[PDB]
This record gives sequence, structure tokens and C-alpha cells, in this order.
Amino acid sequence: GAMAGDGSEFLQRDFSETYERYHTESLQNMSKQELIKEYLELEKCLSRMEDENNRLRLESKRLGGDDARVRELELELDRLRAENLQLLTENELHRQQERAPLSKFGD
Amino acid sequence: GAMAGDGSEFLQRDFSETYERYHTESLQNMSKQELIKEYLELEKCLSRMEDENNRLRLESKRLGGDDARVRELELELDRLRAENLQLLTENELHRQQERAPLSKFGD
Repeated sequence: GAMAGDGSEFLQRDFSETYERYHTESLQNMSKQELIKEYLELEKCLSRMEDENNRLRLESKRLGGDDARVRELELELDRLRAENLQLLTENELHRQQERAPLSKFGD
Repeated sequence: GAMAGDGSEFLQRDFSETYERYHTESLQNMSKQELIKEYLELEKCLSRMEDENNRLRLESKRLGGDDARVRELELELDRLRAENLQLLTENELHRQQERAPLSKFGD
């Protein structure tokens, strides 16, 4: 048998990331397969969230939310126009028809 | 020397992911360190994008964008109120002061 010849066939400990992000260990201590499985999920997730995020961020900033106030204002305007009509039509009724103004007990 | 023995000390090929997502190979063919490095980025990215996505999605849907239409309508209303004032004030000028209406050439 080889003179001792310890079976130290450890794979390349190329893990040189002397960094300790809370999940770094767990990330290295996980099996590459799993990390990959979560990549297909997390990656596709971020990918899908990129499509949305792109739009979302562009839309949101370009979004507000006031159409109901608008509507109330349009309804209000149609309401004021109601009075405008009532008042102008009367003003006109005094103005348009000369020498005609409703013969009220003016004199 | 050992009777051939062969150095077949290959690590456990526990890569049972018999799946071929376009990046699966490349994902396994990358070094775990790198996959981890991109996790710290992609993960924190998705983390940040989760915070925003959450709000964004909640906000966007609950957002619109009409305040300027609103404003135009408020300006419009103030405008109509301008007339309402002009017309009501005149209607009143005919109504309020009895036996007083501007002695126009009515008679």
C-alpha cells in the first residue's frame, strides 16, 4: 500500500471569497444544485419583476389619481353651467327682447 | 504502487437536476463562488425590488393621474363662478332692490 499516502483528495478549495455576507456561508454550504434551482426561480422572478419594475417605476411616477376629483369637478361644472344657463337665459330675457322685460311691478 | 487503483477520486456527482433550463448547464458550469457573488447582488436586488414592487404594485393600481385635469376643472369652476357672480349679482340687482331695477328704456 502506498507509504501512508493519505487520501487527502479534497477538491480545489477555490472558495477564496473571504467575505461574510450573512448568507455567504449558507450559500457556499448549500449544494450548487439548490443554488441553481433557486436561481431559475429567483432569476425568473427578478426577470419578471424587471419587466414590471421598469414599467411600474415609469408609470407610477407618471401616475397620480384624481379622476374622481376631476369627475366631481366636471359634475360641479355641469352644475355651475346649470346656473349659468338659468342666469344668462334670464339676463338675456331682460336684455334680448328690448322694451319687453317681464312687466314686473317695476313702475 | 497499488494494483492500478486509478485516481477516480471524482467528487459526488450529486447533480441530479436532469433538467435543461437554458442556463442550467451554464449555472452548474459556473463556480459556486460566482453563483454566490451574483446571489448577493441579484438577491439584494430582488430584495430591494421586493420592497419597491410591493409598494409600486400597491400604489400604481391605486394611482391615476388627473390632478391637472382637476386643476383645469378647478380653474374652469372658478371661471364659471366668475360668471355666476356676474349673473347672480345682476339677477339680484334686478331682484334685490325692489321698484329699483336700472331705469333702462323699458317704458
